[PDB]
Amino acid sequence: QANQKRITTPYMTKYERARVLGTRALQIAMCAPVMVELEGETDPLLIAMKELKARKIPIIIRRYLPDGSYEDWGVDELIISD
Amino acid sequence: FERMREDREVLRVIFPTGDSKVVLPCNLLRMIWNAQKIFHINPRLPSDLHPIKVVEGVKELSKKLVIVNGDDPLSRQAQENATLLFNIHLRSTLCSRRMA
Amino acid sequence: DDEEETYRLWKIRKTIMQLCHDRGYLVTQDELDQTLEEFKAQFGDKPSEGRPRRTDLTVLVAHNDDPTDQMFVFFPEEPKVGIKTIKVYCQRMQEENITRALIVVQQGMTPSAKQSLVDMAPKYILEQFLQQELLINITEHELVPEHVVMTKEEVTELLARYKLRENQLPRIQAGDPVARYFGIKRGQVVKIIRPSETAGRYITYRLVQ
Repeated sequence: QANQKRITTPYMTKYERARVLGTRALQIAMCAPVMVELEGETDPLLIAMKELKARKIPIIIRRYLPDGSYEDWGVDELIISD
Repeated sequence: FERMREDREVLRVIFPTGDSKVVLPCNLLRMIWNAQKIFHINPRLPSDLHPIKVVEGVKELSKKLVIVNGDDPLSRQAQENATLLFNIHLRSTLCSRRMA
Repeated sequence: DDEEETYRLWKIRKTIMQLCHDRGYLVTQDELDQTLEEFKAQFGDKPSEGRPRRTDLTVLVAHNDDPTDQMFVFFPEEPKVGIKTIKVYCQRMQEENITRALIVVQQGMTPSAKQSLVDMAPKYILEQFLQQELLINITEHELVPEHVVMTKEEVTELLARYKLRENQLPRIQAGDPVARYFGIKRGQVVKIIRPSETAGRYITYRLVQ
């Protein structure tokens, strides 16, 4: 699929947000590098959540289409609503 | 006004019964009330809102609500039919006269 | 006994005119809304005697896009139509180099005649209708939305837009009353426009099977 013309919604779905926080929390729990500041954050959930609010999560969401194609949308390109 | 008269007949054909109660995403009457309280609007003083800004603003907003993405006539027709009932309730609530 | 027969014949003719007009055939406005009095003056009120006879009610219309693409509508006198009558109409069509025809039976149709309607399909696309189901135009009903037969170009654009195959769209039986009314066969797509209390207007597309 041509990345110049992505027809999916520009907002991040509640499910995409759930899986992003979950996988990123797992990564942080496995001693992965952190992108943002950690003033008083240790619980991987709170760290992944602050990273989402900061928009500094290094994950790409591969939205599969029914036809078989896919669109790779990065966490920085999507608009967080909640 | 003519566009609202056409929409009026479109609603008459959609709702043959006199039941104006409809389910829609955003409540305009509450948003308007909230704006009245957020900006301390005085209903007794004259307004500084130009009615042309009201018309142009509603048209630009109607273009920003995109249920279907595509410039082709098939997508524009689907978009125009999906946001139809909302665009009608919007043009009828955000009317230049009512806002004045 | 007699005034009802002429009333039925008039109502059937009006429905047939509306049907042909909906299929895209050239139909004049006068005959489209013909009062019962106009019909009695043009055809009669004495079907028991034979004036008018069901053979007189035969209609012949031509398509708006193609003048040579004509269509027949026959009204047999026998309640139960047999294969011989179909052979008569088929030969009639061969003589008049016409390909599409309608048989409005009274009581019904024999099995052999229906099979005869299926074997000569590539040569003569002729359909059957019961007068009992033609006394009312189903498209004017409130439950029946506005159907529109799409063209191969419109279907190609539809499938290319949503990026789907024909077997993925919803289906509609070829024997459906609306499918028979618009005279659609397998492979065609019908566009339905219905009112919606959530969006106002909803356009769906059904594939015939």
